[PDB]
Amino acid sequence: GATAKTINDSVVTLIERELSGVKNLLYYSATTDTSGTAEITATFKPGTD
Amino acid sequence: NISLKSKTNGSVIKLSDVANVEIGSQAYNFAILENGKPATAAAIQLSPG
Repeated sequence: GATAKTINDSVVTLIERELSGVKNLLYYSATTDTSGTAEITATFKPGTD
Repeated sequence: NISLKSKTNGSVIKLSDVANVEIGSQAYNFAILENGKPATAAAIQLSPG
């Protein structure tokens, strides 16, 4: 029931704050649209389990 | 200007009547003295490994 900005400010930033401490990470990204859901992706170096 | 309803007489009162409204701090449990002069600071702790 919320717009993209609310989820980005309340949820996306908070979650993405904790993905900087993961190992073997290559990059991370986050996306939120006018659908009530937010998707964060963490991509690691090839060959990681 | 938030309005409450007095039970004693039914008169309308404002929030300032029974309270003081101010822009303060979330908590007052920590302080930082740098070289003997007030300041602010944060501590950084490493991730495992």
